[PDB]
Amino acid sequence: GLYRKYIEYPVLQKILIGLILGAIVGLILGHYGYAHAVHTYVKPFGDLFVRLLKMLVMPIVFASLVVGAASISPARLGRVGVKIVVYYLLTSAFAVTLGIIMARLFNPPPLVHILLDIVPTNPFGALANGQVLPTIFFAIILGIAITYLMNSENEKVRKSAETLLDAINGLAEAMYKIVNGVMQYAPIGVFALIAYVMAEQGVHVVGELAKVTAAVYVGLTLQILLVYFVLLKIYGIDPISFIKHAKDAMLTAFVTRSSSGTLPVTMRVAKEMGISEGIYSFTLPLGATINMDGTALYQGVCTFFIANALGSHLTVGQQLTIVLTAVLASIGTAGVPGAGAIMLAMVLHSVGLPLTDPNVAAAYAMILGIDAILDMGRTMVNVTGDLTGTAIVAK
Repeated sequence: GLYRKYIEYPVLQKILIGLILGAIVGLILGHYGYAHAVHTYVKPFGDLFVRLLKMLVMPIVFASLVVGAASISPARLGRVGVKIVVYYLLTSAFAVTLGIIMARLFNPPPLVHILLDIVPTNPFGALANGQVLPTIFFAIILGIAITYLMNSENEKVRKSAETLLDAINGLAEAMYKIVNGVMQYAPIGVFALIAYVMAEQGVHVVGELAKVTAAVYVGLTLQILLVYFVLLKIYGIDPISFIKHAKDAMLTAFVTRSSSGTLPVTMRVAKEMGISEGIYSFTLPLGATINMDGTALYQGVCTFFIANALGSHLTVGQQLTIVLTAVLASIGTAGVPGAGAIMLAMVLHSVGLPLTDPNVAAAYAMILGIDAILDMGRTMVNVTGDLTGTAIVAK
């Protein structure tokens, strides 16, 4: 009987309630100790929530995009596709610079093979692995191809092509339903996921990591205010009215680390925003993973912090390449929870700073201990930027 009441409670309110209690609970153990106990008996629940969010990304990014690409004419897709990718590149070019500026203000493979990897040598192999970006390419290519079949004069081809789209569309609908199911468990997951971090971050609240959080989070505010809002004003969409509609998406996106997990509610927001279907149904699932604004800002500051942690000095040009390559090296894969920590890992690997070195591990471990809330904000801009991009693309 109680379970029925729990589910009937609005999901977003549960999401916030779990967050507040978890942070309060975690900070209590920060002073009472038992940081090991929470990491043992509480964190696994958070890990399960993270695992669930990671699961959603691959089926959604494939099935949703195939439906989205195949649901509109290829000509319109090209117009929208070019517009949306250009939008992210501009904003990411802003986020990458914005993070570098905030990094110093607070002071806490070649290009081609990266591009060639957009074309999977085995589409099934791409799906089997977590290679989100090439899976997007195959999805759109498959989606566009289906439309050409649906217009084919051959009756058998049209019927067979239609059935394939329906099967994939059913998968896309099912995953959205699974997302709603996951969101019901999110309040339990979020509470545990934030309780652990706030337990062993209960100390150092005003340390260097605090400035790292300040550099990022205030960086997010500027990202929203100085990039999204200005862009919305330039295109004639009242940012205040827009963000009012996006309140549900931002909060669900903010607390739930995954942009994909908040995708169905993000689509719901777009519908209420008046954006024509077939534009938000495609850009948003793409945006959940292709968006680079949050990760670039995250790496701009966090990477700078690591450099100082090892007593190194990064000139602006050198730092620009480090963060820019990380962004380029992960044009996708931005929808998984805790992307920054995972994405920062290879940045250290790319440089001669393997995790084997205790100093690198120690400095990185400190970042990992804070990634829980640092990445929480990251999804806020990531799921706000794609909302902006969807709005701007919709004109």
